[PDB]
Amino acid sequence: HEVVKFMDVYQRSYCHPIETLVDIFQEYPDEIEYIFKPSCVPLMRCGGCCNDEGLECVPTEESNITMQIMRIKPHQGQHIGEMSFLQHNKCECRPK
Amino acid sequence: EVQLVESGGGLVQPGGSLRLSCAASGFNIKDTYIGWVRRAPGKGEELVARIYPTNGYTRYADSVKGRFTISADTSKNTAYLQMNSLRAEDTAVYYCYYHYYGWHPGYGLSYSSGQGTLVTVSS
Repeated sequence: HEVVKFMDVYQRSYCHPIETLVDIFQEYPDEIEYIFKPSCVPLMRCGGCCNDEGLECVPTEESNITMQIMRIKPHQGQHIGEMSFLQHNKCECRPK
Repeated sequence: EVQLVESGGGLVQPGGSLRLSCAASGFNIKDTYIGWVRRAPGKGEELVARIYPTNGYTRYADSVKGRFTISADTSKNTAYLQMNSLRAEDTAVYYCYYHYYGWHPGYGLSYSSGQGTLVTVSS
């Protein structure tokens, strides 16, 4: 059996930007009668741990990304449009 | 046809200030996030500040919190960025940008940005 080394687990789990699948509607919760397809988008977002219950990983640099998303009124048609989201370029551990 | 008209850049000494403005036409800014990004020598684009003029919700880069302040006058369809207590690292090209809030129908342009204003912080 191939056990992952301590330092490897340790560096890999530490606070940093990681590809994260983000629910669109949670970002933009405003027209409750419409659904999006896909309902979630792939965004670089801070994740991982700080190994101190008093610190949290949080973005310190951000940037826009713009994607094509279908909007759907459920028995009507689906239409193409565009939406823009924030990615996290940089993360760090900061007091809670 | 959208235009973003940018003004307010220039050269200052540390601790100094500038006020950027971005006067939009061809759309209503209340329909958008409007704000600034910046690109410094050998760095990627970074969001500096943004405002949703429909309710005045704002967001800021961590590095400018407490120094910069974004606002909007919807009757002039214009946004402003007050930049206080400037440092050397703020040296960049600052671009006005917007994108339509939420979902924007179809294939037309949903996100755009300006020519840029230069901001230098020296001495």
